[PDB]
Amino acid sequence: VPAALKRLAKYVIRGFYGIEHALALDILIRNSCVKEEDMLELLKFDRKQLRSVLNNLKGDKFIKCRMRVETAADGKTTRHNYYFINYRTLVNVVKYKLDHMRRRIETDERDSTNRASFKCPVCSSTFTDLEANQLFDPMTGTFRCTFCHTEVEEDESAMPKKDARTLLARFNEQIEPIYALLRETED
Amino acid sequence: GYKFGVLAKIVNYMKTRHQRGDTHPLTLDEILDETQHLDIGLKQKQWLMTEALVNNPKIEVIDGKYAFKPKYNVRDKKALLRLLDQHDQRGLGGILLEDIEEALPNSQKAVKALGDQILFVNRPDKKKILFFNDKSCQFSVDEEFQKLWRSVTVDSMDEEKIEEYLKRQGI
Amino acid sequence: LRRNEQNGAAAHVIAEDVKLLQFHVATMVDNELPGLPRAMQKSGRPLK
Amino acid sequence: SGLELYAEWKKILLSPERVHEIFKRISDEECFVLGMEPR
Ligand SMILES: [Zn+2]
Repeated sequence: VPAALKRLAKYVIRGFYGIEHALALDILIRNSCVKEEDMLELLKFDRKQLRSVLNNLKGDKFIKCRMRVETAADGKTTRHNYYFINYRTLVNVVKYKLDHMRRRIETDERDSTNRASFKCPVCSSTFTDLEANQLFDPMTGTFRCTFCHTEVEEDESAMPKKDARTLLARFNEQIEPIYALLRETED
Repeated sequence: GYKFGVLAKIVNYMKTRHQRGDTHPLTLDEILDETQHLDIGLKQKQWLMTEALVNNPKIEVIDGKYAFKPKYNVRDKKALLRLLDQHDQRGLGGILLEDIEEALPNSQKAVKALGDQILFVNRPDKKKILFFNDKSCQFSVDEEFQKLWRSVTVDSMDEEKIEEYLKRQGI
Repeated sequence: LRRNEQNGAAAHVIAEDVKLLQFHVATMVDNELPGLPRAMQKSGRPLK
Repeated sequence: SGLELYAEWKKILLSPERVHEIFKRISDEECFVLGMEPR
């Protein structure tokens, strides 16, 4: 297990997940496979507390679990859950998770591009510049709302575009350390 | 009361006796006098002497006497930091905040002094678990980005789609 | 459910909420569901 | 079971989103075979 894999996993886990996920992952990093009961006693977490965290790790498939069945010394059946980290799925899921942001970020940019500009101040309804001309009243010579028979505003549509764009831009700037770690771990 | 009451008073008196600052080791007979249990059975005396006073994790035999293990108890910032560090290094896990506050009165002074070096995990019962903050690999993001991450679904995909998205866009 | 998702509520809570939504949707289409309570109008009259 | 589905080989809950994903992938030919007019 190259250290680059461990660094990437630790960076993404501490970057976008809580310390509970990071601590659990560090256990799976320190030891390739650890039993759920061992992780439970070590982390001192409750069953549902750890299970939900593990379910999250199961959700992103960053870790794999295998079930072992054996008979205890007293004759009772025992079913132990052995968890281990799957760097292949982890790197694949983060690559999707990150390239999905790019799709979502560009979707948000396309939204900032498509967010209708005109709007009615009475009913707080937003109208598209294509619909605004449909809603234009020649008698008044200005845009109005059919339901409210009131003036339609247009200038307030810049504020949400500007604000959201700052978040979108700052997201791309901060994500670069993980992208560098990915380029270092593509092999 | 004869069986458990006497031994319980031994523990309760000895535990409280330490809170007085008398860290010097004590004998069972001295505690029996202070607890007024001089009439405890001969077999009970030796039983407490040979088992109860040695098997407890907080009592240590020193020159034939019993002590509160001042080194084991957490009563300072350095002990708290080192214990969390060593526990994290060995993968032992966290320690409950109540274990430190009960060991060190007003542990908040030590906790606030370490600050971000202590990671606090809140249990469903509001109890806090303390963990060492190993600063080897760190990364943090804005709430908007943490919210964006939560918004992107990952579990509702098959291995085909998980890999297809990569080649679909070009990686 | 929207707020639970936006707030990132617990999976079991969200699951129960979806299970409740599933029951409401099903009951609205058909009140004659097997193994499920008849939806009353708070007065002993079953909803149509 | 009740109003929800299980898959068993060994058992999992089968969600409507996962069924939606599976169904969205079904081709026109499979719909014709299934007797469903895709349009
Ligand atoms: Zn209006």
